[PDB]
Amino acid sequence: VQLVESGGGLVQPGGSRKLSCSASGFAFSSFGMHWVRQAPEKGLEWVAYISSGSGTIYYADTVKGRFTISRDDPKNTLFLQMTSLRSEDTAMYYCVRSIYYYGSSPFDFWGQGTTLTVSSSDIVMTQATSSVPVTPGESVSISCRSSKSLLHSNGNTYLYWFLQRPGQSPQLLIYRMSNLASGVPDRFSGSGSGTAFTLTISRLEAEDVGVYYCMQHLEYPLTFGAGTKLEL
Amino acid sequence: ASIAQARKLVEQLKMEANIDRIKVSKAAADLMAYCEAHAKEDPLLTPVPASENPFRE
Amino acid sequence: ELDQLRQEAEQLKNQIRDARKACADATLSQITNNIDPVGRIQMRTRRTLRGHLAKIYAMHWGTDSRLLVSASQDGKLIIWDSYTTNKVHAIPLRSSWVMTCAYAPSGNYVACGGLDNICSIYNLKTREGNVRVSRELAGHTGYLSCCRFLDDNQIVTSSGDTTCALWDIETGQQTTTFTGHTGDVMSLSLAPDTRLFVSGACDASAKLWDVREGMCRQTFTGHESDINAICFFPNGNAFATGSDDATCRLFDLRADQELMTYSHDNIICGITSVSFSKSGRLLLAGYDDFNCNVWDALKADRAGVLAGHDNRVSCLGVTDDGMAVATGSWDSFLKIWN
Amino acid sequence: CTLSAEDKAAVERSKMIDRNLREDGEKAAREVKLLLLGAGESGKSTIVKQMKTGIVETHFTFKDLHFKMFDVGGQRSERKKWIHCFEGVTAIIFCVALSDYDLMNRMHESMKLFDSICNNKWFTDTSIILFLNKKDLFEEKIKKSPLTICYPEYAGSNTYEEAAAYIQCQFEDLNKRKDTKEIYTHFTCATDTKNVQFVFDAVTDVIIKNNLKDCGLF
Amino acid sequence: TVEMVFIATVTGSLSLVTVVGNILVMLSIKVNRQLQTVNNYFLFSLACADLIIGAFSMNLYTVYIIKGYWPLGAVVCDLWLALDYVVSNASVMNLLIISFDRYFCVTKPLTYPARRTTKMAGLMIAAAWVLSFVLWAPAILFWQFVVGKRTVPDNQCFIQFLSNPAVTFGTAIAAFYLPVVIMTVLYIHISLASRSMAARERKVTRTIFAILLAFILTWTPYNVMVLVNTFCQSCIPDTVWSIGYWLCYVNSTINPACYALCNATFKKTFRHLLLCQ
Ligand SMILES: COC(=O)N1CCC(N2CCC(n3c(=O)n(C)c4ccccc43)CC2)CC1
Repeated sequence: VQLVESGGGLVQPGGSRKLSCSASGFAFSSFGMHWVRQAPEKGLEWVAYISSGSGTIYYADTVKGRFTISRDDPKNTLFLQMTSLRSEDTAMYYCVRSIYYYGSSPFDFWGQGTTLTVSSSDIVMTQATSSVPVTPGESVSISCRSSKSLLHSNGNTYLYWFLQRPGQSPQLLIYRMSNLASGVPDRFSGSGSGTAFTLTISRLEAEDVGVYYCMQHLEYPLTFGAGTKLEL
Repeated sequence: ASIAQARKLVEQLKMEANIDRIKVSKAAADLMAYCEAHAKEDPLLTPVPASENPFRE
Repeated sequence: ELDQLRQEAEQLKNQIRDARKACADATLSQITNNIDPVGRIQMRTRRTLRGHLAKIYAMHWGTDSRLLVSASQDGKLIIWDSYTTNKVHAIPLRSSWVMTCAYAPSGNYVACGGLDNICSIYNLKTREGNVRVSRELAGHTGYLSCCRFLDDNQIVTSSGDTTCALWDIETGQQTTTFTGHTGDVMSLSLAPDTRLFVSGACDASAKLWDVREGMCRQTFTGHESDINAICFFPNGNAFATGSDDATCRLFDLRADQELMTYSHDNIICGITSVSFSKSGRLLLAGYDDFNCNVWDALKADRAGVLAGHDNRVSCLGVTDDGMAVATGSWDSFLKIWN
Repeated sequence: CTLSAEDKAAVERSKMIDRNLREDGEKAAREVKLLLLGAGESGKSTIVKQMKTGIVETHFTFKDLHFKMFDVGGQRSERKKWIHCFEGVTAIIFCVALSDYDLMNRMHESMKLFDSICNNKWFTDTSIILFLNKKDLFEEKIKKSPLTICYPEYAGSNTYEEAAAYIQCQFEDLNKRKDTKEIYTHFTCATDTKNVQFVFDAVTDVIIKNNLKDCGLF
Repeated sequence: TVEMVFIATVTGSLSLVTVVGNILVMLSIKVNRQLQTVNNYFLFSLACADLIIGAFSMNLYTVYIIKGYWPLGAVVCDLWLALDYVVSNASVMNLLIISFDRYFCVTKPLTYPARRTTKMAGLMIAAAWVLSFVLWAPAILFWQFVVGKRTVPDNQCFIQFLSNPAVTFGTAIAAFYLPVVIMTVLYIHISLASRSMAARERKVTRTIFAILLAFILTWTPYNVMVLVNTFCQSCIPDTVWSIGYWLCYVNSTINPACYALCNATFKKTFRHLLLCQ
């Protein structure tokens, strides 16, 4: 039910580390796990993927052949070993859990995560809004954009929405387009059509503020979005 | 049960006999009027077109 | 005067039989003349579910009509998927002997029951994803034959003792205990408005119950062997009854009589599962001679034969909208017809 | 392939589940299932206790072979509507008490139940491991009273060996089929230790028969 | 002549019934759900080998008896010579493995099925096939290259190495005699250990002796009459050596029948496979 990613700090560039996230309180074997990092002020970057039983593994473009990720099912930990860290891979990482079946909700819970510092044909997603002012109570909507039509022939359109409160791990809100994650109020409602989507908020409280990262899952490497900062 | 089985059975039959029973000539025409009011909404009855069939492949 | 009491009860039974005879006006077959016959029915296999490793005993559909639930001989309750051929879950039951399965109309819970005399309800939409026992309902003496979900908190049951009970998932003790039968009860089907239901006991009689009041409402005799399956007409005012006499019978609620008999000389083996197709014009029936039927529910003549199994068909049921039929035979295969 | 990214992982999970069921079926199909029918409260408790609600199982392993004794006699319902669930059991351990011929007599009731369960169409090739207990009590009661009281067909003497042979022949003649199935009798008692050994021998015999039938050598 | 045409027609009918039996027993393991058993992969391999034999061996060999002399080419005869005596040996070791499997099942009624898996059977069948291949195909080429010439005329072409007794003895012993000796002792032991109902104990011994007798009736006489060639080389004319070798094909003819008639499922679903098409 909780994930804590540990291991990290200030290693010299080109070094080597292995990360860990001690899963405790869910079906670690049955839930696929990912790794998502965050730069000091940039957007979220997809990194890796392990399926149930390590049957299928995917990597990002900037880590293919450099990073390696594996699961230790008996030990309830998951490892992301690193080789030849550049000066452009400084980030505080997130240990993501996920699940894949009809009606599932991937990326539901995201670990608090640990930091990591080192000294010195993509599905585009442009979130044009940035630091949009909003008054508490009024209804606003977060815009989104893409290039490849996410309306697959199998009906459902794979695209997600991840709110992030400041100094907090991001959480799933809309596990598809026009759905609702568990424990997420009905005030939020995905409302889109085709290759331009919006995230309606009925009446924002004093707590549902932050950046709303919209991420597509149609095809790897799971390009994220630039996010939309929210204000007072 | 000779104690109260007879009494409970006879009261059960009273409650099952005092009910209202309409004639079959209408109690079956009502059922008739339902099948013909849902002919279109019956993919099995008429051959469902191959375009919308969700089980082809 | 107990002899007088039982003879008076018998005389009242004769009187109600006479009233039923008087209430009769014609036959359903006579009424349904001058109506277009359904004709030939060709229903090819569209999917096959080759996941099980033993016999298959029950089946149910979700509201969206895309997820199957299959009770096996080795306890391996599987939640299949319809459009594709996958396995959303695989639930290892505690007792391998399971004779029923029910998938809740909300898509959350699923129930199973068998010789253990205990109905176990599994939860699916759980954080820390793993199917877990939400409640082990206990209180029945005989075996368990069929369970159906009224909602996410109430569930009905037809057990091996001469009782049918309405349970409570929150507090595992029964709310009501329906008892009017003699001999074990094999099947039951809820109303489309979840207000009434009938249970078919082996005493060749079906009873109309009422969940709120708890008292039996109507009785339905007219058979020669034991009832094996029942499913209400989509109208909600009729119900077919499976048999061992190979005689499906469509009863009714306002005339209280028996409308039609779907019996032919060629068929002699018993019936296992009867499910009305949507809109009601087709009455499916899983026979024992490795064969189903597509009985025309208004005209006695059979519409088509539905046979692709190599062993006894044990369960079947139409989709919610009426897009497909899911047979589960005593082999390890479920066949999705359309 | 035209399969989306999530559907591909769904198919992978489905294949993993298929593997899990295949492994479970492999590990569980070799296991040995011994249905226990007969007359309750007549030695069932004793025979169960010898080897270390509704249906109750008993998973005991002897000489490296996992057994499952299914005590279903306590079901107390229609025996013909749930008996078909027990097709494919490797054996049916029947149980008779040699003293229960002096209590419609219960001895002939047990005979009728035995005939019905042997001649049932669901069990035509499955063997039956007949048990006979209360040896000492039967010896006392045959020293006390004759066997003719319950047996009108019997005409011999009230000697223990002759009566035991007569009971063996009687209970091994009520089967209408002597070719597709066998009946292993055993005059056990209350204080006994070799019942598990005899059941192991009988189950080796029946598993050899099953292997021969599967291989087609028969 | 017209009589020879009729003889060829009846031989072709025998080959046709052989090949159709082989295919109808081959597809059963894959088209039947309950036949997906590891105990049937060995019969599947036997059926595949018999299908290859039915496809090529008897017809390309009756080509040899159109009028007495082989018309086809030397390369064609070498290919046949290195293929037929590999597929027949593959069938022989198929029967050897089936006998080993039956003996393991009766001796270890539970330990062997517990330990044995699909991978073990598959590796065993591959090892047997490649063993037969490497012990019977390259030998002809090796010996013909050693001699450098062709002491076997193309017109009546047969196995290269018979004039040397030692090599043909040493290959025939491991091809036929050792498998026979192993099979007979295994079958005696299985008959003794199936004692367990006494009447059917002897009845199954009857048929398990009948199958061994059939094997010794089909393959032994040729491998007993060719064993004098190394020193007789003048015993009988070629065309009756021909029938003595041809008799070795009724084994492949009767393998599907003689291994499907005793089983219950094989004698039951052999019509159910075709009833529902
Ligand atoms: C009166 O006998 C003789 O003088 N010989 C001289 C040598 C000759 N030669 C060619 C055929 C060879 N041969 C075959 O072709 N087949 C099919 C055989 C089958 C079994 C054994 C030998 C076979 C034998 C050696 C035959 C005749």
